[PDB]
Amino acid sequence: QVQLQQSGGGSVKPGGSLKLSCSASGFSLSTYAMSWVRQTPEKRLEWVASMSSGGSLYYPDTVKGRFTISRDTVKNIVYLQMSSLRSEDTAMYYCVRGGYGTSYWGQGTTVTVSSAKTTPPSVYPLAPGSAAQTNSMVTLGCLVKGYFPEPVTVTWNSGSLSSGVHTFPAVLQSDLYTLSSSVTVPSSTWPSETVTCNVAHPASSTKVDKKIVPRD
Amino acid sequence: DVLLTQTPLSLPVSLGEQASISCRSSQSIVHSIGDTYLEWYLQKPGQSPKLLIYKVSNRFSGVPDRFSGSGSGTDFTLKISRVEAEDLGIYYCFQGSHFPYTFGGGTKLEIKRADAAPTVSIFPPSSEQLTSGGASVVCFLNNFYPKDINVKWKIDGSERQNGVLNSWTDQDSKDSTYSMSSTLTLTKDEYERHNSYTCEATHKTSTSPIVKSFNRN
Amino acid sequence: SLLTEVETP
Repeated sequence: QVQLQQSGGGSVKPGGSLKLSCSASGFSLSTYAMSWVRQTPEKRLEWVASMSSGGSLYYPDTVKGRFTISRDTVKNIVYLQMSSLRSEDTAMYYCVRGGYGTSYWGQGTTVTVSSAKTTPPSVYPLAPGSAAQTNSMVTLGCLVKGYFPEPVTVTWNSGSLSSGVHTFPAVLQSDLYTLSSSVTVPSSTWPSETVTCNVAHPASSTKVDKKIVPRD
Repeated sequence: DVLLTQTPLSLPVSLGEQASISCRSSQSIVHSIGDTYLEWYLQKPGQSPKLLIYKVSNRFSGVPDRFSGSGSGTDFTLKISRVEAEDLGIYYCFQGSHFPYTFGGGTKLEIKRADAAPTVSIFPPSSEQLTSGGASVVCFLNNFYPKDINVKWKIDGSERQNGVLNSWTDQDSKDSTYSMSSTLTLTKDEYERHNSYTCEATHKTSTSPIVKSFNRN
Repeated sequence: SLLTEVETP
C-alpha cells in the first residue's frame, strides 16, 4: 500500500537551487520507475524527470543540465535537485511511481521562484455581529492575510470539523496572499463548544490557532 | 516534440449524460512498430492527478467501464458515459511514446445541475485587525449554482469598488455547487467614519438581491 | 511510458 510524500518545497530566488524529496513506503523503490511531473500556475502539466527501475536517467531539454533525479534505496527516498531556478520553474512538483500498467502520484510540494520576502500570515477571526440572528446554523470564519509564499493549511478544530468547511483559494496581491475559510455548525453547538481555526505556514515555520470568540 | 492539442477547454455536462474529450497529436505515435503509450489522467479539485487509461484504451484498476479510451492516427478520445458529480475536474491526455514526454493542455469538466441561491453571511472586522490599522469586512456566499454571481458593497448606502477582493471555490464534487468569499478592505481610519456596511448578492435565482448588513456601533 | 512502466522501450 503505496504512499509517496514530497517535501522540500517553498520559496527560492531566481538563480538559486533547491532539493526536493519524495519519501516512499509500501514498496521497494528499486522495482519501479520514479518520475517528477510539475503543474504550473496556469495548470499545464510538464514532465521534468524519470529514473527507470534499472537507473537510466531521462530529462527534457527545458531542464537538462539543471535538474538531477536520484534515489537512495536505503532510506527509500527519491530526490530532485534543481539549480539555476527560473520563474517558469514555479509549480507544484509531484513524484510519480510507474510500473506494470500503473501510476501513482503523491500530493505534491509547491516551489515558488521569486524574489519576494517570506512573510507569516496574520489570522483574524470572523464572528457574526452582536445583533445578528439565530437561523439554527451559524457560519463562522477565519481570514488569513499578508503571507508569502503559498501554501498555508487551514483546518478547523484540528481536523475534527471537516464537513461544512469551504476554504477559499488564496489570491496574490502585491507580494502578499490572502485567503479565507468558512465553517458552518449548528447554533446549539456554538459558542458552547469551541471552534478554532488552525493555520500552518511551513515556509515561516509558523502555526496560529485562533479561537472564534463571540463578539462583545 | 509531440504536441498534443486537447479540446474542448471547458466541458459543461449534466448528470447521466455523455462527455467526449479529444486529443490530437502532431504526429503518428506508435513507438517503433510496438505499443502506443497514450494515457489519460484526471485531476479532481484539491487532489493530484490519477491515471484513468493507459495504452490508448486500457482502464487502470478500479476505473469504471463507463470511462472509455480510443483513437487512431492522430486523434484520441476519452468518452465518459454517464457522468456523476465526482467526475468533475481537469482531464489531461499524455504521450509516453517519445521523449520528451508531453501532456495536453487540459479540459475542465463542469457539472450542470439545478439553480440554487447562495446562503449569505457578513462579518465585521476583528478587533485584532483594527489594532494593526486595517479593516476587512467579509461576505461569504455559500453553496450556489450557477457559478456566476455579483456582489455589490455599500458603505452608508453608497457603492464602493476599490478594495474588493473576491475568490470562488472549485465546484463541490458532492452537491455540484460553488461558494465565494468577498472581502472589502479599508483603513481603520476610514472604517471608523461610516456606520452601515452592506453586501448585496445578485444571482440568476432571484430578481432581488440578497442583502446582508451590520452597523458599526 | 515511465509514468506507467518500469523501463522504456
